[PDB]
Amino acid sequence: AERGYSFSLTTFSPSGKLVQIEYALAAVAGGAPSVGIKAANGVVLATEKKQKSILYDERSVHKVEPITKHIGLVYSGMGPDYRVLVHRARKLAQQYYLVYQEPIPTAQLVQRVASVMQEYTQSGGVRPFGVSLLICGWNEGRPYLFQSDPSGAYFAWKATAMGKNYVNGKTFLEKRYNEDLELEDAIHTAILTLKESFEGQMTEDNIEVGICNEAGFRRLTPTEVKDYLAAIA
Amino acid sequence: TQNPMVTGTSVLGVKFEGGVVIAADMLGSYGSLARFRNISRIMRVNNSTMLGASGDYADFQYLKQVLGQMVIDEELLGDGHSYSPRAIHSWLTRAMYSRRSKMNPLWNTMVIGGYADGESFLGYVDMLGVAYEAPSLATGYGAYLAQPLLREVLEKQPVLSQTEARDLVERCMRVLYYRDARSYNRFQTATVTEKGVEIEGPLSTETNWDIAHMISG
Amino acid sequence: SYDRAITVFSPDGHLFQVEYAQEAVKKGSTAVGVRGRDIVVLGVEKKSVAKLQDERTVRKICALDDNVCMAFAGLTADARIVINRARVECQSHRLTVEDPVTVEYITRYIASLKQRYTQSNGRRPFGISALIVGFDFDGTPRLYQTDPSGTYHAWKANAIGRGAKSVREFLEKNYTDEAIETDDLTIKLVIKALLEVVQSGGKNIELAVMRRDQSLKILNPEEIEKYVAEIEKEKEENEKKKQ
Amino acid sequence: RFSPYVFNGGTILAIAGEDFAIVASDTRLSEGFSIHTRDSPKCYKLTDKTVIGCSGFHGDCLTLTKIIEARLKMYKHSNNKAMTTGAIAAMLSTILYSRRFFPYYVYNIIGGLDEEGKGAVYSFDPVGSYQRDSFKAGGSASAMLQPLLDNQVGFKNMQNVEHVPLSLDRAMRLVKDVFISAAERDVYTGDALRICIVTKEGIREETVSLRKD
Amino acid sequence: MEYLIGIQGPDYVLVASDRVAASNIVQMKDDHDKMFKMSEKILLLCVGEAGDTVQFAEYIQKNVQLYKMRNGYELSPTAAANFTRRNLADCLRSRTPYHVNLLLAGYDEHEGPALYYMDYLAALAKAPFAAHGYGAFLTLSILDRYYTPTISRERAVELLRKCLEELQKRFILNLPTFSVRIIDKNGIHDLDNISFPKQ
Amino acid sequence: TTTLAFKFRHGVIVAADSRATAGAYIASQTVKKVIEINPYLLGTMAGGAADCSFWERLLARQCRIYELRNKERISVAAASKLLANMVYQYKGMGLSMGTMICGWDKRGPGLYYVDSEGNRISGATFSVGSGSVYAYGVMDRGYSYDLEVEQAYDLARRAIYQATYRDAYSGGAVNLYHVREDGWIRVSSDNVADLHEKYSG
Amino acid sequence: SRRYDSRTTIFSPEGRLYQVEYAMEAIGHAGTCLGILANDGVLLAAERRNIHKLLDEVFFSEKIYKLNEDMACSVAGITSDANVLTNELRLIAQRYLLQYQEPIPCEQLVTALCDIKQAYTQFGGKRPFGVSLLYIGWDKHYGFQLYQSDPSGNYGGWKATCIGNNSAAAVSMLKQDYKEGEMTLKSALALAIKVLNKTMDVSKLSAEKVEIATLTRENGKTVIRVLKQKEVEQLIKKHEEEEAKAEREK
Amino acid sequence: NQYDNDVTVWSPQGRIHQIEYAMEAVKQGSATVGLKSKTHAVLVALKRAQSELAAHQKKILHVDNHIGISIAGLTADARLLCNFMRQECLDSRFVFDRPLPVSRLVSLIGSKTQIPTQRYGRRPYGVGLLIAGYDDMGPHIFQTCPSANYFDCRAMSIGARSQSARTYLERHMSEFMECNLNELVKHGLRALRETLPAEQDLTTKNVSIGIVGKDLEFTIYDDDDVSPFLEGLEERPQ
Amino acid sequence: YDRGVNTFSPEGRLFQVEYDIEAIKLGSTAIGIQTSEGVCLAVEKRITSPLMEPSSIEKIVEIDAHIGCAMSGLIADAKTLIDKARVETQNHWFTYNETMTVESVTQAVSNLALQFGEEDADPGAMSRPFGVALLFGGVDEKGPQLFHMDPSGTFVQCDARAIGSASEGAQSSLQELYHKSMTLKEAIKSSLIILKQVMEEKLNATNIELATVQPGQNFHMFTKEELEEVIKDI
Ligand SMILES: [Mg+2]
Ligand SMILES: [Mg+2]
Ligand SMILES: [Mg+2]
Ligand SMILES: [Mg+2]
Ligand SMILES: [Mg+2]
Ligand SMILES: [Mg+2]
Ligand SMILES: [Mg+2]
Repeated sequence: AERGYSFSLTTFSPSGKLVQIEYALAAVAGGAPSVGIKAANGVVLATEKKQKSILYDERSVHKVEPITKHIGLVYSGMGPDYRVLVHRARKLAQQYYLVYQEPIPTAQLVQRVASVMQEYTQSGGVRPFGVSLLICGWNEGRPYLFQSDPSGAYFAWKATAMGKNYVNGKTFLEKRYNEDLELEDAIHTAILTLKESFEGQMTEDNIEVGICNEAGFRRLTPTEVKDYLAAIA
Repeated sequence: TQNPMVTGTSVLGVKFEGGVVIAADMLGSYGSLARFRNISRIMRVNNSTMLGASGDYADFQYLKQVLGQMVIDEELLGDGHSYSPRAIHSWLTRAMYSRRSKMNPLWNTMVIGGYADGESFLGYVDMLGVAYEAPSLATGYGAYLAQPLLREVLEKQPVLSQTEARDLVERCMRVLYYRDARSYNRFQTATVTEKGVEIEGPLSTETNWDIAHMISG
Repeated sequence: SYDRAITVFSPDGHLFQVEYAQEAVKKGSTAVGVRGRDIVVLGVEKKSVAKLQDERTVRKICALDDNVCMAFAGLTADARIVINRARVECQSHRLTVEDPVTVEYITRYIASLKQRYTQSNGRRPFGISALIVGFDFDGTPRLYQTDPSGTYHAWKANAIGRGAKSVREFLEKNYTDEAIETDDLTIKLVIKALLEVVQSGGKNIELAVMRRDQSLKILNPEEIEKYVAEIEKEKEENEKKKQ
Repeated sequence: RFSPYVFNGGTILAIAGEDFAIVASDTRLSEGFSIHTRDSPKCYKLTDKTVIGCSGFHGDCLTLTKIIEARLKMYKHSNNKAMTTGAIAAMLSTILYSRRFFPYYVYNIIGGLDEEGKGAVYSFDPVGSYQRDSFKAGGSASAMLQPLLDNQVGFKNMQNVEHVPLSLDRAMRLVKDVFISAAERDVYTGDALRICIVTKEGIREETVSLRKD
Repeated sequence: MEYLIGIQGPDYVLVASDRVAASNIVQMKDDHDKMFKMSEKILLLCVGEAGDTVQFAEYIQKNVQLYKMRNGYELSPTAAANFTRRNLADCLRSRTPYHVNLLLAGYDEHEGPALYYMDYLAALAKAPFAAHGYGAFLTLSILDRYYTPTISRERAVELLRKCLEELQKRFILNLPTFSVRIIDKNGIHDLDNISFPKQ
Repeated sequence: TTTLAFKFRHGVIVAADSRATAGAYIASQTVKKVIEINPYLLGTMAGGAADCSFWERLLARQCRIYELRNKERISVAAASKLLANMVYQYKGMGLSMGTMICGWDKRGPGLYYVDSEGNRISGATFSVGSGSVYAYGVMDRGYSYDLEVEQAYDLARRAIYQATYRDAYSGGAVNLYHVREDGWIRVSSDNVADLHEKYSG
Repeated sequence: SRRYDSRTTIFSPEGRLYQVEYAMEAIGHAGTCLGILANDGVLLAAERRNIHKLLDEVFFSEKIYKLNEDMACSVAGITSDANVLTNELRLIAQRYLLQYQEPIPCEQLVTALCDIKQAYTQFGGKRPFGVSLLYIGWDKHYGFQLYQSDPSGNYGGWKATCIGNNSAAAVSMLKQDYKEGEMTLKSALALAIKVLNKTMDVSKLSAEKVEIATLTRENGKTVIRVLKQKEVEQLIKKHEEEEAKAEREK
Repeated sequence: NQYDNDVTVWSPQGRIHQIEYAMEAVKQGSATVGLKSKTHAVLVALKRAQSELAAHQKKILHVDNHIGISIAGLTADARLLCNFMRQECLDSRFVFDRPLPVSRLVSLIGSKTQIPTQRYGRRPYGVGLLIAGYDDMGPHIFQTCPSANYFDCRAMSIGARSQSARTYLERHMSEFMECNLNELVKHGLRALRETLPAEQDLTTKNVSIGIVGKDLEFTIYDDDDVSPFLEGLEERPQ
Repeated sequence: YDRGVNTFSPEGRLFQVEYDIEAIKLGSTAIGIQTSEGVCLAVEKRITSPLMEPSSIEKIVEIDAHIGCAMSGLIADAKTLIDKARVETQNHWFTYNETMTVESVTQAVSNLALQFGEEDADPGAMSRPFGVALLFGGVDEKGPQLFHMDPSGTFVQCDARAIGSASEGAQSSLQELYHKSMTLKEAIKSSLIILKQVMEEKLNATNIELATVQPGQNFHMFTKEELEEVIKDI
């Protein structure tokens, strides 16, 4: 027989900080890196899927997940927490569509999921999600790229990174690329910004990438991946 | 139950010196259809009490289920305590009344037969919760065809023997067969005595149709 | 739902959460009240006239019904809640019964609310004391006070909040049949009491009163400087002309 | 469809004298045009000075009876004393009212002694409306028994008569008469007539015989 | 059977109701009042079923008053009508629907005089003049006939006088007296009852 | 049943027959239809016996609590208003109640009529019951707020009697109560048989 | 269970709620934000914190929220916490509009949201929201009004005020340079860039390091707008390109 | 003390202090004794008075015609348990029209009082009980403790200095079964006296007796009613 | 040290209940005496200021015409118990149409005894005991009676009893003066004599409450004058 803790597990310290949230971010800063680029003509998501411990079947699980026909995700942090948020985003995505008959506007999906993440920083008996997400979408012509973290706060980026060396991965992009970048272009400068930390032999199974153009969102196959890898394609 | 489906007709019960006897045909009718011709409408509730049910057989099976668990439960304690005939009859009255009060009755009229402390127990229970004790009981059509005979006998000899009684039951089970259109000349007889509860296999009665040949005359 | 017991007894028989609530009341803007015979008065001290403020949106004085009103001292937010709960009870006492709300009845109601909140799981007590004013329609004019403990009493005059102890010591030495034997002088003793601890300026006060039948009246800073002069100089016709 | 009620007949009568109360009822329990049993009196002892009779739907009389019994036990544990005839009556009223919207089809009559030692009788309708009376009858023979009592026990419609108190002896025969006359016209009344007499000495029972038809 | 009438002028609103409380074949009360005070510039004329009228009326009443105590200022007659409409319409499909028909007469020191009519179904409409009850059938045509958007309160009390006389003539229900009241920039003012010399 | 109450200069008069029927059968003629709520409040019984007794008894309970909590007797309006409220919840469920709540407030004589239909009104005079229409007749022709105490007694007592005459469901004895500022007094209680050998005897 | 509960809604020996005070702390570190009241309008100016050369920012603002049709507000504190209190603010507005069919009186929309925060401090065992808000709007009762709210469930109407970083240096400044009764939306926007230039560790207070919004009447319908990049700088230069002209007087 | 405040916390020794502490509540209560012949169950108890102007505490309570009890420990908990016990009995009569078998009632107290000892925030019942009853299995004397445990006894006593009484009872057990009532009661009164300070003994003011048996429904005796039993005492070992 | 409100001490006593018994010792003192001719209750209001209406302080209240009750301790708490009592007496009268004995009433109130707790509890549930001691004085079928009840939920009858800060002393005096045969007249005198002693302030007719209930007269709260009359014999 189970009861439940009704007091919040996140509380302001005298410094005015919300300790658990910071610590959550620490779990993020310690996770596999992720990069997102808004190519003013689409968006790209890519992360370090370095599992493949020779026994791990890289296939069976993904980190770049489709929310709707036109939305997509990637994270940096605790994998299990992510999965929860993926099921909730996909769900939130449907509750919108049933009511409005129009696919959910990317900004709107972000707001909704962010609200959830915020919920877990005040509700009783729980800890904040140890994860940060990068949502990408094509809603009404313009491409979108967002990031929401443990606190439940979100921002729209032209491009960014999270996880290990996200500090360096950002500065790198802070110059190593800019707007007007076309499709395949933003994809290259993305897999590159990844290698700017990717320790090891970055192959087609060490990474996973998805793109979101104004014609749907999808994950690229090991093929199209092995290609871009050869420093081109 | 709001609409009885498969049902059993009348049930009889009379007490004698050192025991009680109950009779009930083995018919499960579905309207005017003698559908299930071989089902027992009698039950043994522990060693000193037995029960016979008229009405919706499904509900009866239900009561049989709950009462069986109750007896089992009690036996597990082996604390030297066990439901008496009056107790079972009391519980049944509470149960039948409770359900009647929820407007969802168990469609049965029942005869509780028991023996405990050298005394004979015989009790009646409605689906509405009307309950009482008496030397003879007859439900369904039996209340119009059997009870007048049973009383007749008892108003002239209050004390019968297991044999005198079984003789009366057979006579009644015959009258019932002759006049109740939903009876079956294939019944059971349950008896309770210091020895316990005994149920007797498929029985029948000699029937006399010689009046059939008196059309013209 | 949160069931923790917030207010509990201590070794010597104390209810700290209540005593703490009472402390928050202490750190509040003083508030005094005097019971006359034709007009009861109330004034809220340390009104911290930040000027960049806005008088209306913060007057520690409120009306509950058309025959009752109150002043408080303590946690601002709490007061609001309690104020609007008594307001509701006021109208509901008219739907259940037909007659209006009494002087005491409503006060008792507020005390009962506070007391309850010192004995219910999940809740903290209300950090405010209240000076309830009103005339007992078809009777005398009464004055009552309440503290977080949930206890309540009728006062001839009283003060709660910052230095209320002082103003109380004072009030106890100025109340007499004679002292304020007329509405003009009644509203005076309060004016004096408040000032007898109230920061210099007069722009720190916010008095007001209710008539034994008329609506409520929140005095204007004008009628303020006037009654604040009728004594500012009266505090010289015996202190600067006999001293 | 399904009715949760049945009419079992049977009448109940009670009279209160200076120092005694009588409660009588036939003993027949029927249904339809049949007789369930000839031995089913409607009188039951609640305390040493309080008796109740219930008629109507036997299912309800049984349940009601068991509820009253339990509640007296509760009262005893709670106040350390037995319930006075008057309190039992007050209680029965509320018990009947709790089923105001699904009534106990029951007509109860309480017969006993008040705290002052005198006789008392309380009559109730199925939903608890009640009062105290000198005498009252409820049930099928109800309208058969009453009239004779209004005349004999109330000296009504009689000019220049002697308003002598109801001697327990005269009462006991009035009871037997009205029930014997009723047994003649009400198909529900018959078989036997049990009487319960309540006095300072206790409760005494007497069973007179009636037509078995 | 209860009658309600209201005529809106350019600067005021005149309203009236009968004073009979009927039951079976008898008038049980000679001086019954169908009007309820909500604000200083608002009245709620309510008629209908035995308990629903008072219960509902007072409920909307005390809730308007509560609004006064909570914000300091009163609700505009226009805002009250939408309030009362909200509740009545919200109870319509509840377990406790209120079977009442009403008129809401009020004056706004900014919008002017206003008269609202309402269905027990909670349909809300603004109108220059309106009535409820069987009387309405025998008198609404009169108003259509003699009402002018500028009728002065002297005229209005006369137009009302006409409708009231009509009921003494055609209507089969007794209805001897009628409470009358006016509302202008200076609040709710009573008026003498319009009565008829019947024993 | 026939009940009535009117208030004049000397308070409030309340009278009633005492007959209770079950169809056509007279089940009793010793019914106390003037319910002694409190020594300061009176109620009547019309419609359902149990319904009136129970709720008003409940009202008595509520009034007593009120008094203990406010060291003041509850006002007639307040009391009648409690009863109205208690009962309104069940509107539509079959409660049958026709009663008049009478007393003396801080407003003077008080009389309210309350229904299980939801009605609740203050008035000078009221008649309730199957025989009410008859009582109204004689009472209306004879009622004056200025009646003298012994005059008011005769009127009320007469009205109820006349009703017991025409209405088959009204009869027995005629009960009469007088509500004075201090408390109520049980004026008289006379059989109809007697009252007849007087109004014409 | 009793062991892990921090008791976020209890009194301290002092008689204060420590979790409220700590929320404040968080507030006095957030992007500065203030509003001033004129006679033809009312405004809000906040320290745009999401300042960075990579963000794509696609919103009308970053800290300016449209509540009512006659109202808007700004926040200082935890943004997520803020998105929650505003959403609820919009709902309270509409519920009023539905029920009364008229825009909700400004102060009332505030007392509403305040009763909720007040609650989070009296019961529930939950932490209060780490937010303080500035409310500006117009209503047929007090026309233009500016309001401020604390996570304590406390509020007040201000002719002028500030929240956030150095929300002390900002006050006193306005507390003396404010035209109490003689303010124009122009003389208002004046102190705006003046005070923000001060309390804001920024030299030559760029157009991005700020967000401006103004509410005004205009032939019936209320108008709410956030100044465009250019429109901002006009007041940027105007401030300085008048300041050097202020030292030629000393 | 990390293992002393919650009944849901086991100590490193496989004990639950809260339970033990509650047991302490029993020991504090004044002593009471229980014993049965083969036809009677008897409860005997010593009542205490706060001051001399106050009455002595109830220690024996009537549960049902065939059951009564004596208490030791928190009074409020005794009333809770007593009422549960009373209710359970009323139900038995209602449904089965027969008295609730004493042993079955005891099993219910056992189950009921066990629950709170296993849930966070709950506390053990703080009362012991001696139960005297008579069912179709004869007389019975049961004991129930703050720990949901219960015992079927030949004789027993709980409370302050009840160790003496136990000792006295253990010595004359063999005698009990064949005692006639008055003798059985004496053994009880005698055992109780064992728990007192030598310079004082049984008064008609501090003794209470409860008797139930094949021939009598549970009955309580408290003041003058206790005399008949106190007469014919015993020297009282000096 | 933080534990549940329902924790036992090694001594087998609930901390909270013990800690409130303590709170009573901080209340004003009240005395109740029981005579064959009636019962009386007296308590020191313990006024803390001239500006406070001595009348707006009732430590003695009516439960019902035949029952009065005096309190001490956290008076705010007693409000609740007092109401439950009045309500109880009426439920009994409603149901049984007869008055409730003084013992049953006291008992009814005592069942709210240890009705406090956290987990596994309703929302409108007490979180701590009531820091109150009570004295129920009244007359019923068993004659005049006085009962005492503290927070443990325990209650008993007393010929005379005292509660409050001066309780220990007061009770000593009561033991010296009580007579199984004294009178309601003698009783009231003793009460005031003793109350006068223990009070820190000089016994005024405006700083004490006295009330009686006798086999004939229904509960009576002594007037300002009737006090003068008895105080006259200091
Ligand atoms: Mg990752
Ligand atoms: Mg059916
Ligand atoms: Mg301000
Ligand atoms: Mg004071
Ligand atoms: Mg029988
Ligand atoms: Mg609307
Ligand atoms: Mg509604």
